[PDB]
Amino acid sequence: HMCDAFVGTWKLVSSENFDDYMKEVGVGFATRKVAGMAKPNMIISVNGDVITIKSESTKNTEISFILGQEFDEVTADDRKVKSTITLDGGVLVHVQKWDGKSTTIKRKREDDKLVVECVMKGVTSTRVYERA
Ligand SMILES: O=C(O)[C@H]1CCCN1C(=O)Nc1sc2c(c1-c1nc(C3CC3)no1)CCCC2
Repeated sequence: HMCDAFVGTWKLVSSENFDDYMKEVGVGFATRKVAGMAKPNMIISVNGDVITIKSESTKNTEISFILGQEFDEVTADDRKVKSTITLDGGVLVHVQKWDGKSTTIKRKREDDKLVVECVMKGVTSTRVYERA
């Protein structure tokens, strides 16, 4: 019953500061513009200890992982990162490390929304998803 409140299909309904977050991460102009237009669906499922998070839009990406166990991830902007995802007080905390840099993506349930907060140095972006 780990992560039950996260499981399902979620659709993006609002975004703030995502371009600036992508700039900070180092995403190039064309990818920022196309990514910024996307209205992804996020599909979260659990089977045993394995959590799967898919992002589907007009790129489709998927990660599967066990909490606390590092994995290699190729991100939507083609960074090759080492990722670890943990549950901290009900919040899924995803840390990505690459080339001496680090970014953290937090996913939390708030009312009927799933809120995704992305942070790189001083820059925070907030993305809000609702059930599909
Ligand atoms: O899951 C979320 O809400 C947030 C969590 C952080 C990533 N993220 C996205 O939505 N990333 C998305 S969605 C999408 C693209 C990217 C994309 N991210 C980045 C770098 C910032 C990582 N570069 O492209 C490009 C093409 C198709 C649609």
